[PDB]
Amino acid sequence: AMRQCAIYGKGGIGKSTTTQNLVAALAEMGKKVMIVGCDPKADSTRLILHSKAQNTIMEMAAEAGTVEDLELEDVLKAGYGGVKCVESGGPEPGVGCAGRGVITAINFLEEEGAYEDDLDFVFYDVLGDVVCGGFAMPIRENKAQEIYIVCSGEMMAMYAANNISKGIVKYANSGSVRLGGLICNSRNTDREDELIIALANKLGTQMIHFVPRDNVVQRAEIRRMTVIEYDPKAKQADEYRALARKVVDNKLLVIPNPITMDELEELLMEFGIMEVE
Amino acid sequence: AMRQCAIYGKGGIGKSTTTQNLVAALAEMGKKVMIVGCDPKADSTRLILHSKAQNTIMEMAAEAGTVEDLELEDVLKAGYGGVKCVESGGPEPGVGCAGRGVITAINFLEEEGAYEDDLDFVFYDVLGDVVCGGFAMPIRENKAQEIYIVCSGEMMAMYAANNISKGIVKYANSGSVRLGGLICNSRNTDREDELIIALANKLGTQMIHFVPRDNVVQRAEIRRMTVIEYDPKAKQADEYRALARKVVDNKLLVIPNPITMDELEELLMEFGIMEVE
Ligand SMILES: Nc1ncnc2c1ncn2[C@@H]1O[C@H](COP(=O)(O)OP(=O)(O)O)[C@@H](O)[C@H]1O
Ligand SMILES: Nc1ncnc2c1ncn2[C@@H]1O[C@H](COP(=O)(O)OP(=O)(O)O)[C@@H](O)[C@H]1O
Ligand SMILES: [Mg+2]
Ligand SMILES: [Mg+2]
Repeated sequence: AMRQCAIYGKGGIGKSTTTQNLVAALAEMGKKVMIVGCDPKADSTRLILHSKAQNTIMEMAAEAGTVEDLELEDVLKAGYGGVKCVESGGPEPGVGCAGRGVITAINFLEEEGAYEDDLDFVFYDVLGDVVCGGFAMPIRENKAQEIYIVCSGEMMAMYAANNISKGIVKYANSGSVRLGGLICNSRNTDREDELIIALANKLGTQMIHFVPRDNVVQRAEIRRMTVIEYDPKAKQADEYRALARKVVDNKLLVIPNPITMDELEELLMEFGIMEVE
Repeated sequence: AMRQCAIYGKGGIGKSTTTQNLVAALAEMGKKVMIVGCDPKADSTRLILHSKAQNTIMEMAAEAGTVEDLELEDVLKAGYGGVKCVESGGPEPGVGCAGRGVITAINFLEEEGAYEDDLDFVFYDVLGDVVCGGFAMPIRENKAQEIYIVCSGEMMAMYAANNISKGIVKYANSGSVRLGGLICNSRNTDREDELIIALANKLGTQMIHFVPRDNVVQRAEIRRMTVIEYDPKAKQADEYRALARKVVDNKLLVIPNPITMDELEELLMEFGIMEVE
C-alpha cells in the first residue's frame, strides 16, 4: 500500500516549501516518497534535488517527440533521502489550459509503473487557485485520496481552502478523495492557530499542524535545501518533523462541509485578525 | 473614446482593493467608470456597492433561463460615484473551466451596449494565477488594451507578473494589448519600492505607484467601502488618488520583456528581500 496525498492551497501560501520539508522529514524517518509537481511554476522539487528546478514532463516529451518516447528512468530524479521527484509542467501563459500537463504527467507515471509497491507516500503539489482542468484531476480522477490544504489567516487562503473543499464534495459520489486536514503556514499574526482550528472544525476536518514563520526557511532555500537537510537541529526542522509525524498518524479523512462567505468573514472578525495592527 | 484597462495579479495581492479604490478616486475626479469582475471570488465590486458581493452574470443567466433573457439594466449596478459594476461569476469548483464566465460576461456586455461612449474607463479585475481560458480572454481577444499588474516583493507575486507579461507577448501580433505598469501593493518590507521599480525596468515598463500597507483599508472594507468613501482625508486615500492620477496620465504601454527565473532570484537577492528579518 502507498498513501496518495495532495497538497493544495493558494499560490505563494507555502505548498512547495511545506511539502518538500514534510517529505524530507518522512525520508529522514525511513519512508520512501515520491513528489509529483502539479504547479506550472515547476519548482516543487528543487529543494530535494538541490537544483534550480527540474525539467518537466511536458518539456521532455516535446524534446523527445512524444511522451511515449520518454522512459520513467529518464524522468524521475532522486534527491535528498532518496526522494523521487517529477514535474508535470504546463503550457506557456495564454496558450491552452494551464493544467493540461498534470493530466499527461499523472497518466504517464501510472502507465510506466512509477507507483511501485515500495513507495510509502506520493505527494502531489497542486496549484489551488482554480479547481479545474488538470488541477482538478487529482480529485476528479481519484488520484490523491488524502488532501491537505496549506492555508493561513489570510482571507484569500481560507477562501481557497473552502473552494478546494467544494471540489472534494463535488466528486464524493465516486472514488475516495477526502480532506485530511489544514496546515496553517503562519503569517505571524495573533490567534492565527485558533483561527485555522476554527475553520477546520467548520469544514469538518482538523488543523494537522501550525507551521511557524521562520527565516531559516529562506536561508535553506537560498542554498536549494530543505530545512531538514540544511540544519537538522533547527527549531523549524522539528516543526516539519512534527507535521510529518501527524500526517503519518492521521486517520481523519472526511467529506468536508464547505462554509459560506458569511462564516469566513465571521471567523476573521471573531479572531480579531482584520483588527490586528 | 474609453480606456479599457485590466488589473491582473496573483490571488490575494490586492487587485480588488486597489481597483475599487483607484476607480473611486477616478469617480471622485469626475470620470465615468465601469468595473467588470473577472475573478470567481466575485467580490470585486462590493466596496463600490456597499454590499456583501454582487450576483453574477452566470448566476443571473441560470435563474433567467439564458444569458439572452437578461437585460443590461438588470445586470449592471451603480454604487459610489456612479461607478457601474458587474460580476462575471464562474462555475463551481471542480466543474468546467473556472474562467468560462468571463467569456460569457464580456460578450454579453459588448452585445448589450454596455460600452457607451460616455464611459471614460472600464476596469477588468482578472484572476492572474493562471493565464488561460476566460482569464486569458481579455488579452487574447483584445478587450483590455492597458494591463496593470498588482504585485509585491513576494516572489510569487513577481512570478505572476512575469507570466502575465508572457501572455501579453504571446498575443502581441494581433490586437493592441500592452503592459501599462506594475503597481506595488506593499508588504511593508525594506527596499520593496526599489525592487518593483527594478522588475518593471527589466520588463520594459514602470512602477506606476507604490501603495503602502495601511490598516485603514481593513477598517474601510469591514464597512464595505473604499478608503476614498470611508475617510476621504486618510493618507491612504491620497495614495489611491496619486495612483489614479498616474493611470490617467500614463502614456507608456509596451510589449513587455519577460525575464528568466534567474533574473527574478537575482532581483530578490540584490535587494536583500529574502534576507530581511
Ligand atoms: N514557514 C515558513 N517560514 C518562512 N518562509 C516561508 C515559510 N513557508 C514558505 N515560506 C516562503 O514563502 C514563499 C512561498 O512558498 P512556496 O512553498 O513556494 O509557496 P507555493 O508553493 O504555495 O506557491 C517561499 O519564499 C518560501 O521560502
Ligand atoms: N494597501 C493595503 N493595505 C492594507 N490591506 C490591504 C491593502 N491592499 C489589500 N489589502 C487587503 O488584502 C486583502 C486582499 O486584497 P484583495 O484586493 O481582495 O486581493 P485580490 O483581489 O488580489 O485577491 C484584503 O483583505 C484587503 O483588505
Ligand atoms: Mg510551489
Ligand atoms: Mg479580488
